[PDB]
Amino acid sequence: VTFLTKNVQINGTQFKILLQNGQGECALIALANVLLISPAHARYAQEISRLVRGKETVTLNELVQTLADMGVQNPNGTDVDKQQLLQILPQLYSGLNINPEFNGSFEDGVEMSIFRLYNVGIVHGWIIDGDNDPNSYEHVSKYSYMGAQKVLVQSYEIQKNNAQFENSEQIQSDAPYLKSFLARSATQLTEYGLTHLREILVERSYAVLFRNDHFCTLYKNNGELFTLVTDPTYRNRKDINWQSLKSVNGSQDSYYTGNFIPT
Amino acid sequence: VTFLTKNVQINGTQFKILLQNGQGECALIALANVLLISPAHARYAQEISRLVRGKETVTLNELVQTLADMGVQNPKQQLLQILPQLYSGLNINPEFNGSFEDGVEMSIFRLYNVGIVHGWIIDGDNDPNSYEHVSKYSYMGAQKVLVQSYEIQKNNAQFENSEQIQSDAPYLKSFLARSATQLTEYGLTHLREILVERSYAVLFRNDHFCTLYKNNGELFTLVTDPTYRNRKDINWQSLKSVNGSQDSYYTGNFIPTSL
Repeated sequence: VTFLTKNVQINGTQFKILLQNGQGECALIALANVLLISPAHARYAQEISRLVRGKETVTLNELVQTLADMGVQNPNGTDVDKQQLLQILPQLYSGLNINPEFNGSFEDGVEMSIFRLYNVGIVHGWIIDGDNDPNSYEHVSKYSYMGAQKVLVQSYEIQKNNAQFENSEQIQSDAPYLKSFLARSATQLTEYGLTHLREILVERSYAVLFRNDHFCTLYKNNGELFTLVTDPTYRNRKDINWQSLKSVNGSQDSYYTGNFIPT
Repeated sequence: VTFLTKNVQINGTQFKILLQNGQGECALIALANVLLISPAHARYAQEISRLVRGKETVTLNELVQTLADMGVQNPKQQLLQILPQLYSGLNINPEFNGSFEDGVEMSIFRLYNVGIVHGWIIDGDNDPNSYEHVSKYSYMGAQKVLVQSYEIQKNNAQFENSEQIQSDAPYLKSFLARSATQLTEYGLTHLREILVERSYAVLFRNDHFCTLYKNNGELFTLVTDPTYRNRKDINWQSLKSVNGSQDSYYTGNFIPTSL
């Protein structure tokens, strides 16, 4: 229930974006913000633009969903989907189904299809590099985040409470490599993954990024990555619009204005 | 499985410690290093010191285990079966109130009289609603709930705790998103308040372990990265900031390396 808007300026142009409340940005908000700000989507996003225009903050989840649902019935990929989006779109606020694979894809799921419906890219950099330990790579690259968490809980249960698991050999084989990978990828972005994001995002294009159990709007400017600042802490700071994404550990990074000048 | 050793100097005393290999620091290495360097343990630590003394790197997991097992017969050779569980740390389960769930691995810590701590702690006065949902969970219990929530959404699955699962999950997700590096502002304060001056403990953070020490009221972690094997002047990293932006390396007698 309920999102503040924020007046922002990006490369000269005025916009209103949606802010997350305190608990972490959802995929639904990141998708909405891409649609709100991405020039390539301007035509398709008239209704969501108008929704937020009249609203010195405050748009509700239900309004945002009705809106997006209307938009999606008119998608232009010619998907025959009825207003059935009303059942689905709320799941993007939750995000609990959205499941990154350690090879850089996401598990195919309804949310991925929603991102396709709106022609909004969705990416992540939580990716094991096969040029590091190849023994790790073979064990881990085939897993998703949920798949991994499942194995790890299972492994703990085997020890703690005993196994009733059919694939216990596989659980016990893979759990150590999964645990080690988690330990080397604490912020759910690897060096290799960062170089992947930088490659795969086209110049002057927007996508939704999964990182740290939440989402954000990512943008590539002059070959450098930036994430949109949706933290309501900065609602009154128009000059705080972007955070650069130049390093995994954030040591080379800082806030930037709408025109990609350091704040 | 080949842990390198490193010659270090802590507060003027020479030691050899064990370094990480390709795979993040395990609780077994962190435990071993407390046994190697901590004055309180030095009478108990003869066999482990002896093991590492002339090995210029290459201490294997099996020799370390065998040794620790010999040591543990001292304030039962099921230790051999259990100690290797410390290498991957799969059953070491921090609770979001700062404890760990009790279990065989925690009993190993008590056997060796080595403290184990973490700072992945939710601050109840900051957010009482969230606290009421999250504080009661362990990491593994949270992972279970999140995996259950996924299966509820993807597969319309049925669980016994469903109202509870679905009630707590969004708070657990939120907490995880706001504590990316498994240390909170409040937990950092907690570590600093609880660790006694000149005491060592093993710290859980980011699915791995390290040796934590307190010098003059300030926290430091032992640098076990093999990239700094040839750097006797890089021994400790300060732990003053959750995001690391205030931290730096220190010599073994707590002088900034940069200086």
